[PDB]
Amino acid sequence: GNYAGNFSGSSRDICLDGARLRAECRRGDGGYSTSVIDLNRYLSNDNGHFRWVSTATVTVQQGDTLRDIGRRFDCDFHEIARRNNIQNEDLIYPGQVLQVGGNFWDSARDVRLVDGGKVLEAELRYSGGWNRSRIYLDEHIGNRNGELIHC
Ligand SMILES: CC(=O)N[C@@H]1[C@@H](O)[C@H](O[C@@H]2O[C@H](CO)[C@@H](O[C@@H]3O[C@H](CO)[C@@H](O[C@@H]4O[C@H](CO)[C@@H](O)[C@H](O)[C@H]4NC(C)=O)[C@H](O)[C@H]3NC(C)=O)[C@H](O)[C@H]2NC(C)=O)[C@@H](CO)O[C@H]1O
Repeated sequence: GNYAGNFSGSSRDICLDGARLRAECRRGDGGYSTSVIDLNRYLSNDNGHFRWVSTATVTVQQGDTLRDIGRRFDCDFHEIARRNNIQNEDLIYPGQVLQVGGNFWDSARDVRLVDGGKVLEAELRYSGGWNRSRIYLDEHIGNRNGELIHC
């Protein structure tokens, strides 16, 4: 079915201010706002590929594996491991607090909007070089009463 975001139908002059997405957004009342959303909070660089992963923490439960958590959050468990300085990817412990999500900007270059502001593209660092990647921002960026929000 539809994307959940669809900000682009109700927004114009879509711009990037570094990792921050800015637009003139329509408000319920016929007026306009200028709103910004920090895309570095919502997009990860998943070994060379844009992935929607919200900056968050996850507490390990008994029986979890890094693969399962990888699957639950859609991301390379190898990077979860490095980012959280995990000595052995097969050893995690209940109550362990793992940082996940965001942070694409730190390993991106040539970042720009294409397709009338609907698509973000970048060269993203991977284990072996730089990969060109694009992501449809309407998937998860929405306009609620003139504010850009993740949904
Ligand atoms: C990348 C990936 O996903 N790899 C998978 C492997 O992880 C998985 O093997 C299983 O992995 C889990 C999670 O690490 C593991 O469970 C952990 O096991 C250790 C014991 O070795 C427990 O350690 C103890 O914890 C308690 C407190 O919580 C301490 O008091 C105690 O001292 C610790 N013991 C030691 C020796 O230090 C962890 O608590 C426990 N963690 C969780 C989250 O339950 C399983 O034992 C692994 N299972 C097997 C069969 O090896 C592998 C197979 O499932 O699959 C890979 O894909």
